Amino acid sequence: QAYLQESGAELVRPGASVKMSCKASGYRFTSYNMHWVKQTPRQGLEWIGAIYPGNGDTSYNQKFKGKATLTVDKSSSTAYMQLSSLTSEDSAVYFCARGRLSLGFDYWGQGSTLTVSSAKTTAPSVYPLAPVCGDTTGSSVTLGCLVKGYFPEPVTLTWNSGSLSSGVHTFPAVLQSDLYTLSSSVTVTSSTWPSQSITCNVAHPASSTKVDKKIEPRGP
Amino acid sequence: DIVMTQSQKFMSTSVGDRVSISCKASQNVGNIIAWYQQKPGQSPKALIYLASYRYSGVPDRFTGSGSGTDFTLTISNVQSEDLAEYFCQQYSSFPLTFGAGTKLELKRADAAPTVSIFPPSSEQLTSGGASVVCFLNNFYPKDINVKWKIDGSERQNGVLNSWTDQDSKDSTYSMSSTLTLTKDEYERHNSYTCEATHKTSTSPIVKSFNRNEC
Repeated sequence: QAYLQESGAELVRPGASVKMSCKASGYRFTSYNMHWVKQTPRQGLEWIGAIYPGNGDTSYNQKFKGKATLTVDKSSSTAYMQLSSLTSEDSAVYFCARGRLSLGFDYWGQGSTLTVSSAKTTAPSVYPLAPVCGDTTGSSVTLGCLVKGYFPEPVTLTWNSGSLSSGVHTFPAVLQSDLYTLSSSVTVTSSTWPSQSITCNVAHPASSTKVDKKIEPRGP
Repeated sequence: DIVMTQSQKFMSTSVGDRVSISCKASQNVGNIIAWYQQKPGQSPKALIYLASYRYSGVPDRFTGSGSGTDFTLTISNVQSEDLAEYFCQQYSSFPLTFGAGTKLELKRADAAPTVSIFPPSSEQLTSGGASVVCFLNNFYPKDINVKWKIDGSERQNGVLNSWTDQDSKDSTYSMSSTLTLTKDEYERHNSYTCEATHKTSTSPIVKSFNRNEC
């Protein structure tokens, strides 16, 4: 019955400040401490601090002192966390969780994703990846698609309008100088390409763009 | 601060087998430790508390043990649904700290990577750039190393890598490596090579090409 509904994703520029919320329901809000946790690939899960809704008393991890500020609104059974002087290092997923003195963090919020960037919304450049000299060895050939320089995530990618689903690998986007870059691989029989056309279809909702890029065999 | 150490970032297993994940606290915390399970894109889920008690609803195949500094989360009759990451946490004293996590992945027979290399496209060159791409597909185990060489010399600046998670169909892994240079930089050299070293072979898998030569 206990539930923790967190606010949606946040996308801001460095130096800004954000106030995330965690709405508690299904239990007596003032009876348990509310904890906040940061999660990043490089730093794993880090405890930020805790607050006792009963009187607002707070405890902080020295690492986040001055960065996060915990507060609550008793009447609305809501917990809040403000993060200030934001930098790219604050980009992560932040969870609220109900603390039990002896039972640990029994219930967690779904998490709120925070992205702090100097970048602006930008459609990607879609480049074809055709094997060198259009060669191949076995009975298969691998082609690719390079989706470079877009912001923010995500992009949707299919091969031949999705008709080619097997033999496809789309790699996780990687950040680079404020923008994202992603690539996708597709393997077909050599009797399929270049005999038939293979096209990469790429959409970037945030910029309302949709692009199709045909993979052409080429010579020097 | 109390440091929680999960020596194993990854552990291989198979459906039906039993696995034990280790976690050690830098100081005595008695039985005040919990274990959480997390699947990609989701929040952690409480599994074990006070070192050995299961939360309500948790499967009986999950058991915890240990007291003091050394702890263990053991999963018996591992199920596909159990494939995820597990973190230990001490909630004895502030600051509360977590372990770095241990990922559970499916065991399978070793597989050599299929390597493909691609030159920068005419489209990108026109925009003053040049990315050389290398795909290392469907290999196992996950550990692999790639090196870029330009005219025989290894190159490290300008390289960006991306790894997929274990494939749900063949339990293999794939990787993409991209070397990005300026157009002028790219046209200053002739030989480009992608080299991968994997457990499956004592010698590197090499894929090369010479600019403007077929």
